[PDB]
Amino acid sequence: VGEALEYVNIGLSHFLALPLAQRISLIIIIPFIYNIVWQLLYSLRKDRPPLVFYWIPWVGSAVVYGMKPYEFFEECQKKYGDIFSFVLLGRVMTVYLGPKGHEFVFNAKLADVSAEAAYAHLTTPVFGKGVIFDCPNSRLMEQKKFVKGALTKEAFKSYVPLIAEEVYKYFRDSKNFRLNERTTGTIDVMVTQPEMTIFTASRSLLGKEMRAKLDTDFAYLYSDLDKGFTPINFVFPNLPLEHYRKRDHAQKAISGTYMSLIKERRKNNDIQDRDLIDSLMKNSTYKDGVKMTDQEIANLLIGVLMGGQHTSAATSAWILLHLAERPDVQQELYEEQMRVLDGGKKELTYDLLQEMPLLNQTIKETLRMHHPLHSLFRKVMKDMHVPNTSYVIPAGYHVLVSPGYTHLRDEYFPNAHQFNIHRWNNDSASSYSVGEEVDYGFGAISKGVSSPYLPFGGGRHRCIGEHFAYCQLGVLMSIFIRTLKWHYPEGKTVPPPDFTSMVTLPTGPAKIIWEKRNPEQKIGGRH
Ligand SMILES: CC[C@@H](C)n1ncn(-c2ccc(N3CCN(c4ccc(OC[C@H]5CO[C@](Cn6cncn6)(c6ccc(Cl)cc6Cl)O5)cc4)CC3)cc2)c1=O
Ligand code: HEM
Repeated sequence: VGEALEYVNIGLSHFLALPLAQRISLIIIIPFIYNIVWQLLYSLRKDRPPLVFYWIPWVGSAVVYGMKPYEFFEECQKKYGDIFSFVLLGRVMTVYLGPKGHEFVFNAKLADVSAEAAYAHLTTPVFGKGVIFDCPNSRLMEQKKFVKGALTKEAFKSYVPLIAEEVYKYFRDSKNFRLNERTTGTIDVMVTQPEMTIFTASRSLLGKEMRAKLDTDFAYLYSDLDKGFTPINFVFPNLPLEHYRKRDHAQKAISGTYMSLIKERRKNNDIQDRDLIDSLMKNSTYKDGVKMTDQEIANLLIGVLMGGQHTSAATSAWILLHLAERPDVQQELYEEQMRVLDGGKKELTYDLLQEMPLLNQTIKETLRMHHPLHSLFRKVMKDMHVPNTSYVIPAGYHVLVSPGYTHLRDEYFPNAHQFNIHRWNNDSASSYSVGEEVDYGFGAISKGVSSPYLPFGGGRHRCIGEHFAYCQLGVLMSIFIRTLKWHYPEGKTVPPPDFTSMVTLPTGPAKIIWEKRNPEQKIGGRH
């Protein structure tokens, strides 16, 4: 033994004096071997869900998960069942598939999991400090209440003509259309829909001043701010690169613009009930009496606009793309437009939108097939026992829930990969509570989150934008349908989703050909 302890020390010294051909070599093989040995040992544990095997330490299953998450989930599900873990760029993600996974993650106790700890590192640099995920959950809850206060039926009634005006202006003025000059053309929907989305959301939520800014070089700041909203920021949120500083600059410049308007509205006592800015100026005091600062108000405006931007733009792109190979659905939607709007003699209102079930069912079905967020995350803050299992998810893990995956399962939606708006006949609401409700601070929502359809998530982190999204999408698609027919270039069809971007937008270029339904129809107004 004595001799052995000596030769241990000796072996150590001979180890340190290896040629750096082998030292560099051992710098690679040692962690590689430890990783594989650690996994085999991990597999022996019965209080842990199975862990997907991976070859490269730290990286884990990043590539296959990033490129095709639903295919990844399906294969893991076949081998391991509904609960399994995988390593992702240094983190361990525990996936719980299906309605029980929805319950496990969306209805997890506040003490058990943290959304802000999963999300803040990306969003905070983009939006700014003090809001959304850069604050305690209790603060988020009331910010959602504040924002929801501008998103009432009365507001939607006033937004609908504004959104309509923006859509028509876009048809009139955008080079992508120019309907007074051209009767047919080709567009990339991932060019048109982001523009139509920011134009309509700006006009209605932010108001005319902020909409007008988008016709200036100021619009480039939004483009710059947009480039900070990228999944890689979950890993590298701050690097001394240029686009990171353009991001920081844009946030300052845009929030500064919002603050300028806010302070100006207050100076002139010009605070009314037009938009989300008026609403937050009038209603942004927390229940402990602390008021949101003008900066936090501006930051919250940025987050709300950015949130609504990507989910909605991707969704209307998908709607156009699915309908492009379905002239039968376009035809059916057009008949409904003619029926509800008296052949076009009626002006579209929010109330008439609610009487367009097939149009709303079209949005609903598109959100089924294209959940914009394929994976929602929480960081596990306290050890969690998985009910009816021996599994414990330890603090420091992340949990991953994927309702968009269940959207595409035949067991819950027959012929799930078929686009069929009629699967929602007599069920055209954006969603609803099938039972008991609870209020986390921003209104009563469904207590259960077991619905296999969950485009807007559930529990305390549930979306509050769904009715604004349907309003915006509804107005936009109503006008599209009444104005245009469209189809694919020969041999083109619905593109696959890009699962590596922030939302599951279509892989580009995603082009459709439009044609005026009334070649001679003119859009009035000056330009
Ligand atoms: C590196 C190699 C490469 C192959 N790779 N390897 C892995 N990946 C990858 C993995 C995962 C993902 N992502 C996609 C994005 N995703 C995600 C994005 C946003 C998100 O948002 C949830 C929260 C925060 O943002 C919002 C989004 N939102 C909700 N409604 C509207 N937007 C949010 C909520 C509230 C407010 Cl005010 C703003 C915002 Cl933005 O909710 C959650 C997940 C995580 C997985 C992407 C790429 C790769 O690309
Ligand atoms: C089709 C459109 C949209 C879809 C499918 C969608 C989806 C979602 C989902 C799944 C969540 C929960 C995320 C999680 O649990 O981690 C969420 C949260 C949220 N979304 Fe949306 N969203 C949409 C549009 C919007 C719009 C238009 C707005 C604002 C007007 C908005 C603002 C918010 C807010 C404030 C939250 C709460 C975040 C939290 O509490 O952590 N969303 N959304």
